[PDB]
Amino acid sequence: ASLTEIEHLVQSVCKSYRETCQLRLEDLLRQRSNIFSREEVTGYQRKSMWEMWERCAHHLTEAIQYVVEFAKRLSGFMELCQNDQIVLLKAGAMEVVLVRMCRAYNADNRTVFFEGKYGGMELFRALGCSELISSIFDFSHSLSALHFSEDEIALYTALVLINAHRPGLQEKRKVEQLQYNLELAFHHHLCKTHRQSILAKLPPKGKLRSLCSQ
Amino acid sequence: ASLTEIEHLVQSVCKSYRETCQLRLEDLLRQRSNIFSREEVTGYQRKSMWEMWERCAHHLTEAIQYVVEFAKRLSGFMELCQNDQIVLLKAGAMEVVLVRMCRAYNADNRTVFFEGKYGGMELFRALGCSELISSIFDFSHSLSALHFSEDEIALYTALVLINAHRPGLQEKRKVEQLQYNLELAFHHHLCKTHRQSILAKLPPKGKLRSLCSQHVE
Ligand SMILES: COc1nc2ccc([C@@](O)(c3cncn3C)C3CCN(C(C)=O)CC3)cc2c(Cl)c1Cc1ccc(-n2cccn2)cc1
Ligand SMILES: COc1nc2ccc([C@@](O)(c3cncn3C)C3CCN(C(C)=O)CC3)cc2c(Cl)c1Cc1ccc(-n2cccn2)cc1
Repeated sequence: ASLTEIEHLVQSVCKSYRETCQLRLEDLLRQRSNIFSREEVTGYQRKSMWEMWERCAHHLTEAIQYVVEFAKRLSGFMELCQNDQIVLLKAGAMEVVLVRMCRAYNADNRTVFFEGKYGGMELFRALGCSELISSIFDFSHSLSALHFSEDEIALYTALVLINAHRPGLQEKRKVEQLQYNLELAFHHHLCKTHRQSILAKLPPKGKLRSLCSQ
Repeated sequence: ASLTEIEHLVQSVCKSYRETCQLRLEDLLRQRSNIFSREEVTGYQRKSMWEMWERCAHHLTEAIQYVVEFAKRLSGFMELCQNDQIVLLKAGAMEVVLVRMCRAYNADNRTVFFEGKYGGMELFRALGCSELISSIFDFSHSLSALHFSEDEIALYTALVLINAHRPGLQEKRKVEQLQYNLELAFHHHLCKTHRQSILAKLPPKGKLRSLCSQHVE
């Protein structure tokens, strides 16, 4: 793996994400001044369980199909066999969406962007699982403290996705060195931007699997 | 700091540790087979409180001296001001020693290499510190479960020593610069040897410090 090749891999991943980031960051950052009123939050807390679970399920399905088109533009992901691709997505697509959701999180007032405005974890009271919504906020709070750049999110979520330890793979070691060159490109780019201080502040991926299982 | 330069950094840390590891790992596995007899274990249990904390203090001062030379061979450490070097050493050296003792530990029979042979925690009965000795054995048993390589230990102890969160540093940004590079060197090496799974199974931090507040006299 030549130096100029891993530097092209950084770019390749960084534009695959910018093309499939669903929402542009500058639109998320200028909308946090806009906040749900107390009357509007009431309207969400009054919604039934079914209606509230089904809205969020439609936003997850929408976000997951942006993650799929993010993997299908990764150089190397297309080359893997069709079974390994579905295995890597059916296990890593949900974890990528959670990492992507930190761009919509505003640590000032502890709110996330949802269906037009920014709102705290009061909106999702109708779901009946405050502890799951709470840990999603506390995880998003951790990623927001680092101020992750779009390129850092692009390379990180790629490593979340391309992991050669998922059960069910067949051409394992072909996913291994593909995972390695993404580790190479991620470690590479962090040096150029002097951002290697975030690696120790990165959550363990035991947490992400734990949240998705719930 | 390029990636090839932290490639240099990984090799330099694994070289300093090799030159300053006090006991060779292969000799510890060879000495692993020979174990204290009960007649010998009793001989230690009859020693004084003073006679037994005089030997360990000699071994702890001897082992700490190897940690100093380890740091003095890490380049980057030697170009810090001496006030920060001392501060890092008084807070770090004893905790490096606790991590290095995991190599002298045998999980098959909960024994450890001490003064010639292997012995259980009953060997240190004369100290009267049954929970400190038990906390150490509990700590080494968790580290031996990860099968630390001689290079994973080298990089982990380098991070244990180089911490910008120490009180008393004033050129603090100088330290975290060297600390951030050792973090990437640690991750970049765990990738090369397919060993990132040990990042999660590492002790929490504040766990070695809770193993060194246990130290009045
Ligand atoms: C804390 O709960 C939530 N937080 C969210 C934060 C941001 C966003 C987005 O802003 C966004 C930004 N980038 C990507 N996403 C998904 C949404 C973009 C689309 N959108 C438009 C355009 O209005 C709605 C808003 C959606 C959230 C949702 Cl649906 C939720 C709700 C939620 C419920 C359950 C889970 N779960 C169960 C198991 C594992 N996990 C996860 C989550
Ligand atoms: C369970 O207690 C101990 N375990 C030990 C395990 C191994 C070794 C070595 O094998 C070794 C290997 N690598 C490095 N070390 C230190 C010793 C090499 C030297 N040696 C030769 C050549 O015979 C004696 C053996 C020494 C131990 C000692 Cl002294 C002890 C005793 C001890 C008591 C208290 C503390 N404490 C107070 C505050 C924090 N902690 C620490 C310790």
